[PDB]
Amino acid sequence: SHMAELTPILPFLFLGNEQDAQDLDTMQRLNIGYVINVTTHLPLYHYEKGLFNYKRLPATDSNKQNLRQYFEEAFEFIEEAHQCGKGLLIHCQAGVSRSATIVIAYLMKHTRMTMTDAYKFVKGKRPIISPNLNFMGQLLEFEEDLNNGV
Ligand SMILES: CCCc1scc2c1-c1nc(SCC(=O)C(C)(C)C)ncc1CC2
Repeated sequence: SHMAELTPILPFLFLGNEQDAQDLDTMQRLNIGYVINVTTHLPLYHYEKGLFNYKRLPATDSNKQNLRQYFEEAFEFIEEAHQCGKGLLIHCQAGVSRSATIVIAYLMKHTRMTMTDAYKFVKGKRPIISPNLNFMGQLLEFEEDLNNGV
């Protein structure tokens, strides 16, 4: 059986892959009440139990997928979890390329880290991250917009 690793990037912000997202017991142990599913094809796990608030960012792992368009919507959901003292899990698939992009963007905007420091911070807690040059380029443009206040 799979040992579910729900990585706490921040005490209320967790990152995982598709198999980590299927462990209901771990999610309730960690006081998680919000889930962001960054895939088009995965089910919203545990949906039928009425335990969590869900948000789907229907993105693919392609070199042309636009994730920047979903940043603000994801940040608003994370902020709602933060304000009510609940944890939020963001997940995609094995290499966590999609979900780690949104986590890093949140750290850049709301923790005021640089892109590099945010990546290193996430990488230290979640060692296995599949690179995506397209998403990396979007984070670099996101950093410049933040540094310019746009
Ligand atoms: C976000 C900046 C990534 C940077 S800045 C300098 C390096 C890297 C880096 N990142 C990765 S994985 C991270 C991603 O690509 C996302 C999360 C977008 C999916 N693999 C290898 C390297 C080599 C060195």
